Amino acid sequence: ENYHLKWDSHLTYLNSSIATLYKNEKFADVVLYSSYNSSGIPSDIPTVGISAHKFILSASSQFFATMFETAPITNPNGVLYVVLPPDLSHRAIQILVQYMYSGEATVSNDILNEVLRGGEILKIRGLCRT
Amino acid sequence: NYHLKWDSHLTYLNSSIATLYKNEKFADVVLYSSYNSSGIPSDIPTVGISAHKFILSASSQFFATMFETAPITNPNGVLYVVLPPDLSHRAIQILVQYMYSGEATVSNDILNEVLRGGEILKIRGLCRT
Amino acid sequence: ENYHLKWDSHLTYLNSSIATLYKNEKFADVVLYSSYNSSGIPSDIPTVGISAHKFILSASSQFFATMFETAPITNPNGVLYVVLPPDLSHRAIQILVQYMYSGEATVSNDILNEVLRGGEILKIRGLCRT
Amino acid sequence: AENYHLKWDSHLTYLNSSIATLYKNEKFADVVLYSSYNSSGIPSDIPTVGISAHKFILSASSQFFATMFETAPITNPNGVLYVVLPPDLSHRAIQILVQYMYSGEATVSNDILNEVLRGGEILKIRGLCRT
Amino acid sequence: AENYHLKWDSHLTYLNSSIATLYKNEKFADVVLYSSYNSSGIPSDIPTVGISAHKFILSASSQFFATMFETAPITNPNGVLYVVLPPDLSHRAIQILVQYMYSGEATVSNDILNEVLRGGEILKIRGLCRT
Amino acid sequence: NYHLKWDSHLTYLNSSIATLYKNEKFADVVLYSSYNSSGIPSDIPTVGISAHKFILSASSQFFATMFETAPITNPNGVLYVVLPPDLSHRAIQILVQYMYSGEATVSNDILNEVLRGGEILKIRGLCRT
Repeated sequence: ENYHLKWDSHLTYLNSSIATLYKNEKFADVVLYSSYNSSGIPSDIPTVGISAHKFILSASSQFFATMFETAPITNPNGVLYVVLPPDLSHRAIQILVQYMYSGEATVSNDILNEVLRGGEILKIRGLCRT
Repeated sequence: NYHLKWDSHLTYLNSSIATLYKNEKFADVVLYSSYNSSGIPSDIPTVGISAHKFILSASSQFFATMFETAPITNPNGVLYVVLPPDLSHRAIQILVQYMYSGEATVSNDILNEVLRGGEILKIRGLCRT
Repeated sequence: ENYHLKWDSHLTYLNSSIATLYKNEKFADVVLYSSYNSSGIPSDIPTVGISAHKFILSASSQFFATMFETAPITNPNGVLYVVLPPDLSHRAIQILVQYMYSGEATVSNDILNEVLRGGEILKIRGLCRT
Repeated sequence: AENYHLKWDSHLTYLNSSIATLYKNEKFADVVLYSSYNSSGIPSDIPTVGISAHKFILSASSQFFATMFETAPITNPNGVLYVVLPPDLSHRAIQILVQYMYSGEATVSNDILNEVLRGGEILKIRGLCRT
Repeated sequence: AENYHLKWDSHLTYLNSSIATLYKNEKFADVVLYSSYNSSGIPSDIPTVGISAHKFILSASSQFFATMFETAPITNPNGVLYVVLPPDLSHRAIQILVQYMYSGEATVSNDILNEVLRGGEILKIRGLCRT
Repeated sequence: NYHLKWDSHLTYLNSSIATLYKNEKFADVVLYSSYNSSGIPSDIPTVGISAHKFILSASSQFFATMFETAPITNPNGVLYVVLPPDLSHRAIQILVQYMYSGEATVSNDILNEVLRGGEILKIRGLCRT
């Protein structure tokens, strides 16, 4: 009494499509701000806001998940701005976002030591001890 | 320099997007049907189906161009998309199931409605190219 | 003692102010994008949807009323965005709105069949076939 | 080459009937009215309760509110406007004037009529105020 | 185990100083005050200069705003909230009244004095309102 | 020319700010611990702590710069702040109580986490400059 609409290639077009959101940023709702506080206040008063998508963050990081679930919700259809621990440089946050969007990132020899710590504190899957 | 990766990103991501269909978290669009609310009685219009912009954009060329040509430039607001009358509320929900999980079991009676709607909205995998 | 007050010319002034309302656009809180997709839009410049007001829509369209009163997720305050079926062009929706505001629109015969269909789609009083 | 007046006879009656439903309902309200109560000869300002109203009706039915909402611009879609009405206006008088602009008819107790009529003169409401 | 007690007695001084500086830097402001008038009904200057203020001081000083924010029929989560005060307060008077709540002191010309006192009375502002 | 006085301004005001320590009324920023790096088995133990922007900018050189440097270009958004790894939920509440009310009593075991946080957050009376 039923037919079945299979589609083998769904996941593959989903993979290619999502990966662009690391680059075209369309439908972004989360803006991540760095707090490294490197070399004085006046250099980056308009701090560069990293664009991100809530669902990716919740999927890849437990810390973002428990946040978006239990956090006090104020604007359900407006942007959220989040500013990350001062231990994390802006390039580190960019690498982490890339890794959360591709699952596969390259990192300079002088940023790996920090990205691992960021992932551990952000409980990003693939970077947690847990 | 170092290359950082882990074994299985797509499995967890696919599992997450799978539930996103039913946990309805983070929705950004609302889908309504002009199709007959049981006909004359007007009793039961499609109250609305909440969805996610990035999925309908990724898997439907109609919805993608809709979201590109119809910008919600305000700081806040949810897109109330009213679809053509071809799409009964059953058809809309099944097609959204398909745009999420890449699969949909379909009852025989609505086959000619869903196979139609998929081409109407050009959902990849349903639409004939 | 109990007392009574009334205004005779209330109705005419009110309705005439309403007629001008969509022209001056004051207090508009709905935007009706028109996805007519004529011959295939290559994601060109935005269609510039029509401004409208919720109270008049819901007082005229039996469908817009339900859409506005019970949307599963809603914008709490301020402008709201609707995009209409591909059946209805920007000109038709523009005429179809003026009709709901003023009760009459000098529709052209050449698009009469699109306006007449559109009324049933939005179940607009005066046009709805029921 | 030809045109037609697509028209409805009962639009005016249906619409007026669908607007008189508003003030008795919170639907689509976009302004909230307050006042110094004048509850006991000396206003009681603590217990004030906002009265939801609609810009599109106040602006047409009274001139004071029109220039208010005109010259107090809406700088954000998410902005909600509250109006602190003059102290001479009690909540009940404001309660009725909120009806008067919608229903076009009101019945009042004589003990407030002399403050409600003055309120009409202040807010420059059609029918009540001179022009 | 020890329940050691922290303090620095100059804290409240710095808190007050920061609030006083808040008055003129206007950062983190979330509520904007307008003054109702027909004066701006002419092409020369239609849009009123909306005064910025902070929610927490208004409720801290004025119980009228305290209620206006504690309970209201509708509200916004995070967007700035706009209020227009009665026509009895000119822009100078409302600015002075904001200063008084913000810092507890002010200076007024005698031609400003009466209007400021009356407006503060209606706004239930501590130190001006009599009861 | 004339002058206004309100001698009870501060005392009334101070009481009306201590109260804000308890309730979200007028809250502007949310502080989240990140302390699980300490080895805690939990997934996430914390739920965002509510705070008011202007107060933290008053007491903290770290926050006072931060809320200035975070643009919040969207006027209808709100700010979530992830505090450093070293600061637990318990310790931050003591730090905020100190920030909001000028006094806090801290257990000897958390003493070296509240005091440590003070320099990490450059909160005056705990920071060394």
